[PDB]
Amino acid sequence: EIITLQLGQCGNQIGFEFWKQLCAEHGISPEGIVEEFATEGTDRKDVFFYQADDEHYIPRAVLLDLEPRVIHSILNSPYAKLYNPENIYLSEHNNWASGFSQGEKIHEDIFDIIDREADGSDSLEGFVLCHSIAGGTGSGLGSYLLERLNDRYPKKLVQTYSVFPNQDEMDVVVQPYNSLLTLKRLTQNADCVVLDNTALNRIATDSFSQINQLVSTIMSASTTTLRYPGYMNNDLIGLIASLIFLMTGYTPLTTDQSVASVRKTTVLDVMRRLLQPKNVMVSTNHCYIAILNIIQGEVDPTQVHKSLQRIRERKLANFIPWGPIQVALSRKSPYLPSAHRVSGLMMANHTSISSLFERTCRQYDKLRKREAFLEQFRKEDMFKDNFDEMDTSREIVQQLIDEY
Amino acid sequence: EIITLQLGQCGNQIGFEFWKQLCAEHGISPEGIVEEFATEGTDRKDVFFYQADDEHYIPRAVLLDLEPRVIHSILNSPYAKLYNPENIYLSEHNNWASGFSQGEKIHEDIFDIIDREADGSDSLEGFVLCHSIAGGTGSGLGSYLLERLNDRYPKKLVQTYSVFPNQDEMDVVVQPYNSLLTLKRLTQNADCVVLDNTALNRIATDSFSQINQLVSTIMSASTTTLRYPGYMNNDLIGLIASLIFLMTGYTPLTTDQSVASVRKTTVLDVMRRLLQPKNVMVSTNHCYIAILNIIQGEVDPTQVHKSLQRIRERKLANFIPWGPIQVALSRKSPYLPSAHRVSGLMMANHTSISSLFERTCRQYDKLRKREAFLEQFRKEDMFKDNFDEMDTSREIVQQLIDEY
Amino acid sequence: QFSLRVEILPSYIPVRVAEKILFVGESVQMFEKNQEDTFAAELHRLKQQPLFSLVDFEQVVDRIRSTVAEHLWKLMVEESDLLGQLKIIKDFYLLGRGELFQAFIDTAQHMLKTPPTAVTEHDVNVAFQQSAHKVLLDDDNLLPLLHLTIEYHG
Repeated sequence: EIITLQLGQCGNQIGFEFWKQLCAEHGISPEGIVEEFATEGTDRKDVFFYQADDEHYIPRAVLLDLEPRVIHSILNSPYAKLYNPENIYLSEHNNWASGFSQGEKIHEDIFDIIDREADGSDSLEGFVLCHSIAGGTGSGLGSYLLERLNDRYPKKLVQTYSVFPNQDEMDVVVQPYNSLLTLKRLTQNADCVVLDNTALNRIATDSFSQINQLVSTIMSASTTTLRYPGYMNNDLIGLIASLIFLMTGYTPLTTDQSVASVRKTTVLDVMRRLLQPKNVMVSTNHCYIAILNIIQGEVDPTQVHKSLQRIRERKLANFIPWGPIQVALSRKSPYLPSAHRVSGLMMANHTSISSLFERTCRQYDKLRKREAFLEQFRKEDMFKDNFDEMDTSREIVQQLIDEY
Repeated sequence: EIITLQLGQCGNQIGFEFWKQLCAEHGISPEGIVEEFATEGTDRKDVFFYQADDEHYIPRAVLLDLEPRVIHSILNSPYAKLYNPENIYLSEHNNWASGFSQGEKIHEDIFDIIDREADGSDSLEGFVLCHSIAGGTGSGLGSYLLERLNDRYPKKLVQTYSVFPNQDEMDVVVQPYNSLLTLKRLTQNADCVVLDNTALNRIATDSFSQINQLVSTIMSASTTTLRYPGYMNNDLIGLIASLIFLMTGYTPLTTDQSVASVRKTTVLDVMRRLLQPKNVMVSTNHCYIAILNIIQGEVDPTQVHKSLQRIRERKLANFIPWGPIQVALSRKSPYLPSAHRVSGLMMANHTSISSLFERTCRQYDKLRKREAFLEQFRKEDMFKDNFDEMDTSREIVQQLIDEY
Repeated sequence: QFSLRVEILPSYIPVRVAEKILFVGESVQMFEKNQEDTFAAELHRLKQQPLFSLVDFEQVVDRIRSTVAEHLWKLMVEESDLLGQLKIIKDFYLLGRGELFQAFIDTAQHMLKTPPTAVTEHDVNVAFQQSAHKVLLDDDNLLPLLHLTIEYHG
């Protein structure tokens, strides 16, 4: 089992479309009813859903937000009735310090909800977090929740889908501070999926609805095998151990109109495609640390071995000199059309990601020398006296970059 | 069997809606007739009702009041004909002393009615009292009746649903005196359910009709197993022995419009919910003395054992260091819809209740130093000479607080 | 009430079918269409076989067994309602209706702490009868069928 903590407008939407994808996959009706064709289903549902006496299924989700508008719109959707009104929380009434201050203020009810959800699962495995690191809501609230959660639950995993601000595009003027602080908290508490609007929209090209549909696709494909038990990799901890910051790529990212080119898609061509920098959805002979490829559809392990052999000989990849990939196979949901003969998802750890922080650090250093937009931060208690928090966070990020 | 003594406007209403709930549960028509579908009923009716030669059932209730208006309205309700006109009593023509003086004045007819009702039951078990402690009517009249009843019937139980005045809201200006005196009498004569408008309306939020509907729900759920015989806890004395001041909480306190969220409701989640201070309908490492949870609907004792084990390990509760809970199961009435898969009611004794009196004492001490609103009290005979009654009552309450 | 014999039972015949025979018959003697003649043809058929084949002896017994058992279950549940009767045993034997006993214990208490004599047997049957009426259980059925016993003088 698992819980999802989605914050800010970004996280709220991310959750909306993630649950849309899930209910599509598992044959769950918008109202929580189960379709007749899926009555005898074999798919495991406990992982993301828990059924109710009324036979309906409820997501293990909690909605958090500093503002009402987004969730109010969500509850006007056809999927509104599905969620649990008890879990959803809205502030009665764009800065990280303010977000953390509110988090300190509203500890009690949030952790009440989290405890209630936790006690309903026998074998909870970890946590899932969806949020954006730039905006005031996501950054600060995620920081506070991560801190108090790692404190509260020292034996549960914490996984996040953190969305990083666009850089080529000059959105949050105060983004460097929030990003740097959120990164501090991620290193200091997060167990383990980086995301950026820049490269994501780049691949989308070459509305937020479609972008986050792709993101939800990534999340669902990541959790597929856990959802669909097989032989190997039957747990999230198995995933994490096989890799341990990450980046992702998915081959069949094709529009509903781009099915006309039914290209004979082997496993070799897919696994190859997952390697190119173009497909890496995120934007010094930098090299890899780990690679995992989850493959959906018919697959012959002989083909997998041949592809691995050929790629190894062709040396299209580079590895650490000081240490000695993985190809897991799953089964598609029996419901969604198998427009793709075989499909592939890749999650990897690669040193080049360091550059991200070097940019943000460069951004942050490009402001701290002139004290820009610190007036609001001084208002909150945390930065009321000084900003030693900022210095510690910057040095922590520098240490991480040095370690990479 | 049992008798109900309801005083003051509060008690009169409380009784109205309590009997409404009872007749709804047992399939008793508003006029006292029995519905065709309930002809072969198995539910025990003697406990709260006695049938009549005309086949109608009459409650074992007595109406008392210093004023006519409330009961006159009651007798204009569709339920008017149900009650016994003989038992109902109305004064022909807001202070505790006046109430007790009248009680001394109208001893004869009240005890005539009580004796008549008592002699109609073979195995009367105790008494039930519903009243408010602030207003003049309820406080004084209940005091007098409790005194003369404990004197008259030294072998019957005396149970009360005492409503305490709101404190956050500044209603009876002379409330401290009436409350303190009623508490004196309760300690000195009452066998055994505290109630406050503040927290009750708080939970209602988060007219008197709905508040007292909830209160009647609490009373009926408390008396369920007695009404519906089973294996264990087949008597009120069994209830009292298993606990012995109290506070209460009920999980499925859901509006008629809030059934849309049909949440899969185990026994574990319910019994857990009954523990939180939020659900405790009333408003130094204070701890518990006793806990009882009555559960309605399908229940597996294995689930109960598992819930008890897990809660014990999670140590969500605190107990006295000097002494070594209880979970009883009942069956729902076969008539009212089972909108809840399993439901839970909790009655507990907890030391924190002491604070209540500390407030009222603080209130009373905040007046006795300046002799506020004593003019009316001096009028009555009881406080005609002095107010030693007040001093004794205050010291008794102080002794009780020290004992806690 | 019949029995079975082992000291005279054949050798090659297993006891399993012997038990099957003992039940299929007693279920008729106690019990006092087409399911009668057809089996007579089956038994007669075996008399023509020039070799006793146990593997076939059971295929005629078990069908006869399952038919009477199916016919007996039809009566033991549908016609003669067992559920109602079991519901009576759970209530009174296993203290299912405990609310009746707490009153009976409340009344018939002083008359049992004393050692038992020849008169206490009736001194309780009345108190138990006073009890069922005291819980407004009015049913002349199944009321006289319950008779408390007093193991006196041995």
